[PDB]
Amino acid sequence: DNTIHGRIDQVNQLLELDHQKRGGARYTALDKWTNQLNSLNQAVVSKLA
Amino acid sequence: GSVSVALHPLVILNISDHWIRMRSQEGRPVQVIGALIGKQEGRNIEVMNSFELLSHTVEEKIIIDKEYYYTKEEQFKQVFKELEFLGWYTTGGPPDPSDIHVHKQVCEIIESPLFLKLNPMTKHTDLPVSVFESVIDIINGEATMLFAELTYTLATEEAERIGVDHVARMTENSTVAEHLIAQHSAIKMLHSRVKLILEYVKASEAGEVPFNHEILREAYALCHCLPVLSTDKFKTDFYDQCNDVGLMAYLGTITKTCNTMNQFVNKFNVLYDRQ
Amino acid sequence: IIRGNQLQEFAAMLMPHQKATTADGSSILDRAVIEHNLLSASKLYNNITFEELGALLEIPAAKAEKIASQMITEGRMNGFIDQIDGIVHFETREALPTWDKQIQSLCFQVNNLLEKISQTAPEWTAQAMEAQMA
Amino acid sequence: NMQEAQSIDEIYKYDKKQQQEILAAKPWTKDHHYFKYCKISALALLKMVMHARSGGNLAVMGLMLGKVDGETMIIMDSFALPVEGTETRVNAQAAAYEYMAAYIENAKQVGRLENAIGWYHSHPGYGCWLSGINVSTQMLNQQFQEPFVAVVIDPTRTISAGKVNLGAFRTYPKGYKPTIPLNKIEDFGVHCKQYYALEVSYFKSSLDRKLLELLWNKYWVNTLSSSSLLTNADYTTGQVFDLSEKLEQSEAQLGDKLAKATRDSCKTTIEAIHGLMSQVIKDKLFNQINI
Amino acid sequence: MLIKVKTLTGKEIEIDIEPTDKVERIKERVEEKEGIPPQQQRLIYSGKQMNDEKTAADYKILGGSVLHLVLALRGG
Amino acid sequence: PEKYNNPAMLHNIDQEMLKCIELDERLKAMDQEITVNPQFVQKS
Amino acid sequence: IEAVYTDIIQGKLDQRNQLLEVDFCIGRDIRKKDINNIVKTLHEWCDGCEAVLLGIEQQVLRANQYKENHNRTQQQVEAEVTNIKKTLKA
Repeated sequence: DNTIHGRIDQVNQLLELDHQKRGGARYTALDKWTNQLNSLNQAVVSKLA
Repeated sequence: GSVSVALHPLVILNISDHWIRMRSQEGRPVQVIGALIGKQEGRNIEVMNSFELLSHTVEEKIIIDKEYYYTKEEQFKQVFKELEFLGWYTTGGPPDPSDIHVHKQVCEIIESPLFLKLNPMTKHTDLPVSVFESVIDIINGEATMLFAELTYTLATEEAERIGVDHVARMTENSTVAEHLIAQHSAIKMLHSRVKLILEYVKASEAGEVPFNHEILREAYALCHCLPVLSTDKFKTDFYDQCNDVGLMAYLGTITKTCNTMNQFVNKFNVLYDRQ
Repeated sequence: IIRGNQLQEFAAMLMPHQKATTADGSSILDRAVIEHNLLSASKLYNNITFEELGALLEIPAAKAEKIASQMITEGRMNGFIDQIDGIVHFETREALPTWDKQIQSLCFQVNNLLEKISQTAPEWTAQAMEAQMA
Repeated sequence: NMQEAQSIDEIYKYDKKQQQEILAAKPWTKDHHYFKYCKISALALLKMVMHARSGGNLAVMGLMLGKVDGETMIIMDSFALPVEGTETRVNAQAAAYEYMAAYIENAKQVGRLENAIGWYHSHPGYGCWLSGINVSTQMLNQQFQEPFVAVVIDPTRTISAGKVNLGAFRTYPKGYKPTIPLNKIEDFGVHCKQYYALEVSYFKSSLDRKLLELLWNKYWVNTLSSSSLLTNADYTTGQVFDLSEKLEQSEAQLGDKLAKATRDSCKTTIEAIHGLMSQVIKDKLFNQINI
Repeated sequence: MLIKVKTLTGKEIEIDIEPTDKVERIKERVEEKEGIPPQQQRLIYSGKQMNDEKTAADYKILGGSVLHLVLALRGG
Repeated sequence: PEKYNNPAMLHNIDQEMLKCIELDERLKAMDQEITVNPQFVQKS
Repeated sequence: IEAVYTDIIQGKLDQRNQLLEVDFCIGRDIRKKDINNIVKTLHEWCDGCEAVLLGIEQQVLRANQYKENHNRTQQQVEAEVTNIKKTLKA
């Protein structure tokens, strides 16, 4: 129900919380550049020669 | 230091802008004359703002347009109510007879005006701004008003300091030089401080100065506090930062070589091969 | 880290109502002193085990963990608690800000030493400065 | 290296003939979005800021002097007005106009060759936007004085956050439209479709830079150790996010924007390389001594 | 016969007036020239406001003299 | 396999940069050569 | 912790890694023999600062000369294209 941010460990009956996920948003935005730039050169090379 | 003069970080920038405007307008730098306004609280004369004046020339002497002074006074008595005349400023090196000729006319306005100096051809590390007062000395015959140096401070208020910080942060010869010269000057004078400390330690060892047993202990602690944070975690974090910035630079060199490539393709698509 | 074997003087001069227990197995003064000790330990430590924490706060054992859990979720002290290893983390630094704070300390030390040496022997410092700037 | 007019001081020239030709040709009459760039002198910003703070929470404003070069408004001075105003509403009944033309006449003799290029207004703590009547003010200011721009300043936001809250705005003529959205109306006015903002940049003189570099630094752990390249992490994330849309619009155009996009990306990459260089020089200074 | 009018921005226009006219008269004629709003004009000469109701008897423009116009502004 | 934090990765990134830079320089030189041909300058 | 309470040192105790982390420590007594050591360390720091300054100067000079060379190359190609444009109109 998205009320507890964590996961359950069954082999050791643990409850691992989510005191994690530092400010890595940068990385995803960085990935965004790739997903554009590749396509960009794909358009540049496809002009002709 | 006789009377006490408090100086705000506003008149200096106005003088600099006036001189720059004059130099751009006429090419050859000449003398610029302004008027000081502020608050005279007892012996403490606080100079907040200054306004330029139009000064004419007759024969070989500069005369202040006194009617222009009255009109300007009536003008700023409405925007700055409790501000009175304090003196005049000038640009140049050592005082010259022209400055005395201007100040003798200025004295007819206010009994004891101030004298401000700002060297634009300065080649030294000192502050070009200086403060002087006219004093009638014991010179034989008609004793002239000699300009005696005064003790001036850098009193400022919150808005002035914050604006100065904003301007200092803001900023040709390539941006890398701009980013590098600020580091260079800071390291230069930090090294000068270090050299002074080492010189005192050497002098204390030589016995020229009396042997003080308090400074040497703090110096020893400082000596023991050079190798800061040589742990492996710091090294790992620093190398992570370096790699991240390197890949940033890669992604951004590639997008510019793409621009160059597109420009080349567009140029080539019309010369050797039509359509 | 004020302890319970030099606090009897304060307990002596306590009004009956201010001293009356809350019926939780401990006095209110024992509540206050334990909470203050736990907060004080939260500053000059980085991470501590329950076995060691069972000496600063006296305490049997797990009740210290209960008090630590009570301290959190009330906007008083920061830090998460492990239970598999029985180790509580107060707060950790992340290297680079520690480097900046060390720069803070070192350069302030340099500046203060310069001010002290200039105030000690003005003539020699003036001579050295005027010779260096030449 | 002060006698020569470098590329920095070359903007400090008032060519009467060029300005007359620009004002006679009037290239702005056809293109509505003709003006994009707004260059402002340092001292104008200084005088504006000190006038805004001197009045406290009461709104103050004034007329600015400058010229127009192609699509760029170059402003060289600011000026204060003798007005009475409250937090939100001002009048400028007669005193402003008795000290506006007189100031121009006085400045014609000192050496100020510039004329009216726009006005700046201080909005104390309620955003940088054109009010419902201010948009009409710029309407009738532009209808007859075409070289013109409205400057809006927030004193409280600047004094609290630490960044200059400056906005240069020009409005579209009545009839030029290109249901209201819920994201472009809180940072702008209800008439946001009737006006647009212009890119704002500042310039200074060579002697200004020289005096600034010798004014006062200290700044060892204030500038030389200040978590650089990290303090503006949110700024860099926002920039690298909106470059994605910029590049996608450029690619759609290809299927020019591309040069602007490349310049925008180059700015960020250069800034963060400068941050890396600062970190490297710090490491070489402090860490690697007394092995 | 060759009176001139100048704006605070730099515009310089030429008009012709009769000695016996009123200030309102020269107003209408200058809007017939261009089309300015009549109630948003401030007239200046020698740093003084020009009273509209006064028929021009002593406000001397004898050759080359230039009037100044100001556009009304409000920033509430 | 890798954590991407060792100086070897930085050296590899530097090596890739020194090849991209050479490629960009070659394209710029070729474009500059093209923009001088007398056959050009007249088609625009 | 009793030692820390007297403001002698500012440190953090670690129980997981068993590593005391000190930040500031007050200097103890110094004999008349360690002055050579502090002189040597200060001289080394001065030499490092001088080397850093020289490197900074060299790098900024290289950047300036590279920018100048690129600008001269652009000016030369512009002069060539203007010359050929002038020649073409015959």
